[PDB]
Order: sequence, then structure tokens, then C-alpha cells
Amino acid sequence: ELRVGLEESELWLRFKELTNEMIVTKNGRRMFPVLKVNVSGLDPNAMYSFLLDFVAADNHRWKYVNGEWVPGGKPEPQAPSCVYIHPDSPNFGAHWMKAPVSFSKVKLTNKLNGGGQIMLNSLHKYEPRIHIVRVGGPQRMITSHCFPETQFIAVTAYQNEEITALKIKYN
Ligand SMILES: Cc1ccc(CNC(=O)C2CCC2)cn1
Repeated sequence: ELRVGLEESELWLRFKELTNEMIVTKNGRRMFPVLKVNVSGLDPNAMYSFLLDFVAADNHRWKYVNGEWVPGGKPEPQAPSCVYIHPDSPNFGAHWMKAPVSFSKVKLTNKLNGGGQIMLNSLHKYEPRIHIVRVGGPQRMITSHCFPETQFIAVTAYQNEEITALKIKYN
């Protein structure tokens, strides 16, 4: 069976217990922590492209009110995010399974922009998601996996200083 697991879940859970925040910039900001995924059960000889996207976890705008994150009252539908293709794609199963697949080069922005960077809505909550796409073969297949542990709110600057501190302590 194709098995997908989160590397360094320990550390993600520290961020999650405080409510994680990720900075977004007009040019794009790399994520910390970085999403690293353990994959087994691929055909070492089959070809796969790894895709990363961000699901809007709810339909609300969030605000840091008196030291606490709280959702707005006025939900709007959230158009799905664009997909980031791992730069190592497309590649053999063996390649993907020899070390954690690390999305270190994805950049999160708040502005519609040339290419690469993924645009998110500031003050929305996001759940990272990957797609493993079997390519080249006749039988195209997709396996998707969500990472609740890696939920965050997109912010233009950190609101919770406990997050600012953890981000520096562990980088
Ligand atoms: C950074 C980068 C790497 C590879 C590619 C090639 N396209 C794919 O792999 C498609 C996604 C499913 C097939 C484009 N961009």
C-alpha cells in the first residue's frame, strides 16, 4: 500500500498547539517549518510528479483579538489554491523513497504573480495537501494526502510572539 507520513511531526505539533502562522509577501516567502514527507509503497521503476496545494480549512477571515485567533462572522467561498510542482519532478519511485520529499523552495505570496509562488488569502487558515501523480505509464493515478499537523493561518506579519520565538528557536 502507498504510505505517506509527515517527517518531524513532533516539531509541527509544537507550532500547531500555538496556532501556526506562515508569512506571505508580494514576492513570496519560503515556509518554516518546511513540509517534509516520507513515502513508501511506490513502484521504484514507475514515474511520479509530486504536487503541493493548500486547502482553505474553513471559509472565514481570522483576526488576532486580545491574544487569541477568532473567526469572522461572514464566510465567503474559497477558490482552491494553485498547485506547486516539486522541482525534482518528474522522477522514479526510487528517487522519491530514498529521502524525505522536502518542499523547501515553495514560496507563499498574497499577490497574483508570474510563476512558482503560490498565492494565498492573508488571514485564512490553510491545510497543506500533496498529490502523488503516476505519470508516463498508460494508467495515470493520483493519491492525495492532507497534513492536519501543518495547518497554519497566512499572515503578513506574526501576531502571536510565541510563534515568532518558536520559528527562531528551531531554524
Ligand atoms: C517544477 C516543475 C517540475 C516538473 C514539471 C513537469 N510537469 C509535471 O510533472 C506535471 C505535474 C503532473 C505532471 C513542471 N514544473
